[PDB]
Amino acid sequence: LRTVYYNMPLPKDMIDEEGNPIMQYPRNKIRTTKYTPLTFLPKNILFQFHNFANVYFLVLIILGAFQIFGVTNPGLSAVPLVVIVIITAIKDAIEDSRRTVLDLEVNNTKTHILEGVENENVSTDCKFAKNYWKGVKVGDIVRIHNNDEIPADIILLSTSDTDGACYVETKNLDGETNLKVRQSLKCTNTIRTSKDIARTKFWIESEGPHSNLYTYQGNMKWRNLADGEIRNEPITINNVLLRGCTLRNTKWAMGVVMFTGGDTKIMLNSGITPTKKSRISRELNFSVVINFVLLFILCFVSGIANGVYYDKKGRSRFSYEFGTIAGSAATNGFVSFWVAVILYQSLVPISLYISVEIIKTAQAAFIYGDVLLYNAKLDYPCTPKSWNISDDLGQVEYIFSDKTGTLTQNVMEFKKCTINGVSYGRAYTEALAGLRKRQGIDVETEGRREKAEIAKDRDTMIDELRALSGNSQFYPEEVTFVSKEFVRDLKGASGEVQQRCCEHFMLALALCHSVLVEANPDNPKKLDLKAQSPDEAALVATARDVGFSFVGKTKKGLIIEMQGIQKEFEILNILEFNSSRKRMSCIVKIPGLNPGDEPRALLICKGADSIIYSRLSRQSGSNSEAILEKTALHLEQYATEGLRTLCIAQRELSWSEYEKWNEKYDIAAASLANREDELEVVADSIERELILLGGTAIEDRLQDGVPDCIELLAEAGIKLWVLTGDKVETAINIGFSCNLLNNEMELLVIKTTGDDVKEFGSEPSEIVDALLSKYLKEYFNLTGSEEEIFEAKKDHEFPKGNYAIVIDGDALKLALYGEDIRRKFLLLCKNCRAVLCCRVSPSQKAAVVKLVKDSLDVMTLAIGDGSNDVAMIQSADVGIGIAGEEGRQAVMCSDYAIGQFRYLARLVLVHGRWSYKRLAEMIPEFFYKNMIFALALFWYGIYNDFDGSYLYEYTYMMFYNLAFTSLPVIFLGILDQDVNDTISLVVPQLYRVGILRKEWNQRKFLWYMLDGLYQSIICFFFPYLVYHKNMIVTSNGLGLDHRYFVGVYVTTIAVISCNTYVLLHQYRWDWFSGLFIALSCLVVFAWTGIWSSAIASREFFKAAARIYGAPSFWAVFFVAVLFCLLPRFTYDSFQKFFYPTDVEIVREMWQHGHFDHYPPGYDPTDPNRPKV
Amino acid sequence: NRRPKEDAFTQQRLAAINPVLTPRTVLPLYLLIAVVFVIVGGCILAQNSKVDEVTIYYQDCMTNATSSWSDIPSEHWQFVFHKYKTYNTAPQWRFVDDESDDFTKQRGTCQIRFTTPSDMKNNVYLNYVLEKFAANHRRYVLSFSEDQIRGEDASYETVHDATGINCKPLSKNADGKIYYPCGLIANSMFNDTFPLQLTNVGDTSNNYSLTNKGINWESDKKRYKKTKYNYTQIAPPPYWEKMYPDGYNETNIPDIQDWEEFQNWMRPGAFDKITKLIRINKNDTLPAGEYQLDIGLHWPVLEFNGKKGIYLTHGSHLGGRNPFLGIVYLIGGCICAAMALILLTFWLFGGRKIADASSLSW
Ligand SMILES: CCCCCCCCCCCCCCCCCC(=O)O[C@H](COC(=O)CCCCCCCCCCCCCCC)COP(=O)(O)OCC[N+](C)(C)C
Ligand SMILES: CCCCCCCCCCCCCCCCCC(=O)O[C@H](COC(=O)CCCCCCCCCCCCCCC)COP(=O)(O)OCC[N+](C)(C)C
Ligand SMILES: *[C@@H]1O[C@H](CO)[C@@H](O[C@@H]2O[C@H](CO)[C@@H](O[C@@H]3O[C@H](CO)[C@@H](O)[C@H](O)[C@@H]3O)[C@H](O)[C@H]2NC(C)=O)[C@H](O)[C@H]1NC(C)=O
Ligand code: BEF
Ligand SMILES: [Mg+2]
Repeated sequence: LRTVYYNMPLPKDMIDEEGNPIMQYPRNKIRTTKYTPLTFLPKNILFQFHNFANVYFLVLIILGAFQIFGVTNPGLSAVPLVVIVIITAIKDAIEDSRRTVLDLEVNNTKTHILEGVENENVSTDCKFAKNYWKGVKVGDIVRIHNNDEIPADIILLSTSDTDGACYVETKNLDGETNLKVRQSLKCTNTIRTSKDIARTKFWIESEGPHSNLYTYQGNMKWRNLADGEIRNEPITINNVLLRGCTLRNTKWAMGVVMFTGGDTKIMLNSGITPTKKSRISRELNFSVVINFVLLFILCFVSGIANGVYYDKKGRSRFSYEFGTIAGSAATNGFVSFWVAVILYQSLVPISLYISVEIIKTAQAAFIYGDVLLYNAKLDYPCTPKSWNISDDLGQVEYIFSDKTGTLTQNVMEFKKCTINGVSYGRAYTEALAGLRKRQGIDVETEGRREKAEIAKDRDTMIDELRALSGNSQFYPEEVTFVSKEFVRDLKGASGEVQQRCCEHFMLALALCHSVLVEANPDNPKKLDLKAQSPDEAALVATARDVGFSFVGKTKKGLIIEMQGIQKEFEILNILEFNSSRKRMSCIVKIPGLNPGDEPRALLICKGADSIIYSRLSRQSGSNSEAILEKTALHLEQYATEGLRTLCIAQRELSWSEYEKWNEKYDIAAASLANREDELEVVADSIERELILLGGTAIEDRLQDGVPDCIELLAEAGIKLWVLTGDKVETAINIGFSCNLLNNEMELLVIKTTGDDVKEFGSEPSEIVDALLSKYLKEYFNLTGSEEEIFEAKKDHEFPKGNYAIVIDGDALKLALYGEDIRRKFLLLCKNCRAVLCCRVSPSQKAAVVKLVKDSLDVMTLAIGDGSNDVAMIQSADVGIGIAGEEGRQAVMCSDYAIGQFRYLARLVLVHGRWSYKRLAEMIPEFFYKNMIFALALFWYGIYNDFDGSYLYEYTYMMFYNLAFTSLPVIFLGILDQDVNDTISLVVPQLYRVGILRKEWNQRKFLWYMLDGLYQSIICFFFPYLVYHKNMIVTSNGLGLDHRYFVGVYVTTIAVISCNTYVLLHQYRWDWFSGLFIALSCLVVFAWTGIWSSAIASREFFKAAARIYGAPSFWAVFFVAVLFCLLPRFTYDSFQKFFYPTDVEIVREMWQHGHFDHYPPGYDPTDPNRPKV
Repeated sequence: NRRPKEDAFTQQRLAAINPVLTPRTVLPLYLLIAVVFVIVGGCILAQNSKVDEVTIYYQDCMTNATSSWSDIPSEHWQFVFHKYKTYNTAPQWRFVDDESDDFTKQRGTCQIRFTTPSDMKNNVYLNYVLEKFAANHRRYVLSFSEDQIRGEDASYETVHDATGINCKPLSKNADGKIYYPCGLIANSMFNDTFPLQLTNVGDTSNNYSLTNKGINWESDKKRYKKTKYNYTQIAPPPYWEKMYPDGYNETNIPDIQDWEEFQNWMRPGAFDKITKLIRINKNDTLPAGEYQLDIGLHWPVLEFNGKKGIYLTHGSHLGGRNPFLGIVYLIGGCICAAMALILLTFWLFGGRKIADASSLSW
């Protein structure tokens, strides 16, 4: 409950000093950011310490800082942990600084705030001066101009138009492609200039910010001038401009600011940007626990075996070492336990979370920098915004797409029409449902439509003022023929009733509308059409192109340039389109052919096809019933192509019956019976007997490769559920145009009927809200199951059942209430081949994603543009925003940002499928690579009684995971490709190993732990069994028997066998990774060739001269690299011959030239692609 | 503009190979590796079998040997000679008590008379072997001073207070004279006086000469440098106090640059068996004859049941006689040749096509 006062001091509810108001409204700033700059450092460190090895390294610094165990340099061992935490936090701040530069664009975009004093301000003329977006405060008076976005929730005061009406574009709040009418308040309706609003004092008693887009409650109280009295005036939702909206077709609109910041409805239907730890990143903690168990076993074995040595008797420790105390240790396996914890600490490596994060950051850099995800029109590359979830894009099973702006292009095109049962209109929209049988060689028809447009433009050259070009003419039909005129005679008009029907049809499309007229400031001789719905903008523009140029409106009627001459039609009545009516009707006046007569009146009704065929005349003797089979055949043929259809029906009236109808129309107009049903019956009484002129068909244009992108994703096993903000029948037409509804499906429409939500009472019995649970069960006999979803999440098929769910949003609110109905709603949606959820709130888009993500254990995608999609983007696992000409919240809150929808195939099937397989391979390669080295510190414990001496010289332990082995793992995680980027799109079924999760298992991890355990037996005991007989391994008898020299034998076997293990588990041996596998193989010989020439080696002083010149080194080296690599190179060769994966078979075809006839960078979702 | 740079690195279009493991390429990779590793291991076992060696353990010479020439029991000695594989003429051994030593734990002289039926070649190595002496515990192997190895008059706080490697149990004696070769490694240096010749029993002026030079690497004289302490500053180690009864004079401070038997002991053995070179002859063949070793016994081993011996050999380029490398190359061939055979005979009788085993289009 807030009470916003304006131009008046506050009451005594200003008890807070140092800043007079108490309530402390938020500032009009968007965040879209993971971290605020204050708590970046506490929250990012805990995000790094939710990884379990990072609290393992912190314990080793605490325990290593005690002199009981004798850790050398206890302050230098903290340096590797501290610099990794700093580098990861600098990376996360640079990642988070790029979300703040989009905040500064949004918080600085120049609104117009009145320069009057605002008494709801913090502490720490009268023009509409240009101020910033962040400067908007609660209680400001903002003038919003034409075509710019709205800064906050604005209770609308005045408009440029008289009687105070706006038009807002709610395709940002909703999917509603039509402009919504917003009325200003009738109290402050005459307030026009800046000097008028400064002298007006009022206040608004409002309610709380309650996150519902379709509801608002408020009161305006203003003390009356010349009569001291309070005057309430109610405020509802159509008096309110919300933050996502954009003011259209209005010069200015003035209003009060009420909700700023997180109080607005687009912020309350969203949240803080989550940090989104990936699934491979989340399941990496369990693999570290497998190492915490293996570390515990090795330290427990060494802790008990050391104490068994320390209570022996005949040992050389008693004589030559000065541990002569035969007692003092019965079980000192506590101090010898944790010496081995320091000794074996490199079994969980420090380079784990810095290697996998250089991978994720550099995988985001290659998504950012490719030209095939670049949008040349917006000048916009793909922008990764979360730099750590590129591997989540390779496991995606469910896509939760928005429709408007995401699947569609927000461009309507008049494509087809029926005039007297003749199909007029040519369009190759989605005749590519036939890719099963006939070719995609029909680019010849797209030129055959193209020459027919130019031949129609050269044929329509009669005297037309605004036959501008073909650039505004989107109706190609060369059958525009005015046939058997100007050929035989001059008068004519004996035959060709179809020509009289064509020119009266297009006249009715230039009469029955609410399209206004404004002059284009570029080329003011050509004016353009400022409509409310873009359907009626396309109907008036296509009648303008064929000859009937609507050129203005008078107070008597319409000026229509009927092929040169501007015949005047006197408008008599206008019946406005409504949601309950589904019809717009216009009464025009036929002129007089007999002098001295008042002529007739023509009713022209347009509206939806399903309710105009009810309103047609059944008592006829003309062709008013034989053409009803032909037109209704066409409108079924048009709707299954995905076009909005609209019948055009008429009836001529006698002018005395019309005056009898006008006599009742003025009854329902002088009274305030518009909320009552009095006016809608008077309009209903005239709209009963109608003659059908025909119908229209308008294409809601998709984006460029939308039905091609959905076709590739469905072949990859990925399921598309369109979650829609606007009407049911709109998304069904977009379902048919995106090939999601197929014309043989059974649409399982839920369609609740009662206006009762399960919120209060009706516990023992119901009669009006058991419907939804009923036909969820009824549709669960054609899908013959009841509730078993444990069996369902073992299934990842498409399915093959030709059903489709259409739920209406209000029925989605009741199918997401209890546990047993969520289980039946999920099981029906999982079993259907298309799911459409319409009229869906931003809360319920996030609710459907969270239902599928929590019940099934799956990976979700949720692409969208618009602030109704932000909660869906944030509550999914990945979130994609589609970028536009403007700055969008769904782009700023997203994880990736692509310019067009068709880039989602290149993003998911190429980059995500790579980044999944790059990281599902590298992580088992990484724990293999460490434990082949760290376990030889355990196997050396057998031969020094687990006392705790090091096998390795101290520069081998530093530089193993830093220099000698670190680079082949990293260039596997960045640059590995199972197949080419074209083959990832030619064969989308290679994506299915990520949905089935066949590449990253905890079972796969254990075999790499068992292949790592095996080769450390090879890497230790092969140098052991050349020393074990007589300790002489050099050709000159001088002795390499030092333990650091045995560690050179072990390390060089371990480094070469690792870096050739990583090489054999790369597909695509390129020259870049091949060079830096070799330089990692040659930096182990180079460092000890340099460090063992210095006197600072201190026991190691000529190690590379003595060991590398020994022939027994180069004999152990080749036989031990064999036995390390031989059990895995044999298992893979047995696997690749007898149980091959799909991606091994596709690579076999690609070597045999099954893919060489595709260009590099072949994009199947491209309209301008070449021929294959 | 904002179009990204197209240079085939940023577009991930580097030149590559894409290896596909077909059995026409993988099965000849096994046969090449198998043929290589059975020729290598066949030549290793041929050169390893020709390595002769003499191993005589003498730790029981004070008690199990008398003042007359008796045979060594076969528990202690091992001979390997490839031209005489049935060689069993046991070496004899004799103990001279030396009652003026007054140590009584290990004193006197053990005189070992072995017989070699074949001649060892030009470079002859006389090693000493030690068993059950553990030179690889974590306190032992860090107990020395790196400053004193490099010939520096280090202080007390640089031999005792160093960070990782320090003379921590053995730094200075009671009055305060710091031990010059300090720590447990230099203190417990192997004592037994081996001779500078092999006495040819049965001949005179034909004694096979040995030397204590060329016993370590020549490059270790860049690190082991002559000390700069005076005689006042340093004392001998507490178990060297019998070789130096009066302590350090101005003449007897040992130059560790030229004393290579010390330089071998300061390199501790990695494992339980320790083998360090102590006599060498690079000049002459050791002919086939009966020779005599005269070991001054000073090094106690029997209080930890450890063995103590001698390893007379001429090694190979692989060093020593160890049958491991030749066997394990022959195992690496016979495995790579067997699993070339198993995968091939599974291929002619199973096997598939290289085109359409894909689970997408079944
Ligand atoms: C404690 C001591 C600290 C000392 C200093 C530490 C190191 C600081 C280094 C200096 C800062 C380096 C900043 C590198 C930025 C790279 C990212 C980048 O350029 O763009 C990024 C590209 O983002 C992506 O989508 C690709 C992923 C980024 C990959 C590279 C990340 C590099 C920075 C993070 C790691 C740096 C190393 C840190 C070591 C400590 C943002 O895109 P944008 O379109 O929003 O950018 C604006 C583009 N224009 C201007 C054309 C509109
Ligand atoms: C082919 C020539 C190669 C030359 C060298 C190239 C190096 C390239 C490194 C790329 C990143 C991969 C490595 C990340 C850091 C690994 C840190 C590491 O493991 O080394 C540490 C070394 O510790 C130190 O004192 C040095 C700290 C250096 C920290 C370096 C961080 C590097 C971050 C790089 C970020 C930008 C990357 C740019 C693209 C590659 C030892 O840990 P360990 O597990 O190996 O051994 C523990 C046992 N004790 C305690 C006894 C030492
Ligand atoms: C290496 O050689 C020395 C002598 O050549 C061996 O004898 C060690 O001699 C020292 C001094 O002669 C002994 O120290 C003394 O021990 C007795 C009895 O504990 C004590 O009464 C004295 O005050 C002094 O501490 C030392 O004990 C003795 N070594 C042993 C193991 O008994 C030496 O044994 C040879 N080996 C080593 C590993 O140094
Ligand atoms: F118009 Be939207 F929310 F893609
Ligand atoms: Mg939408």
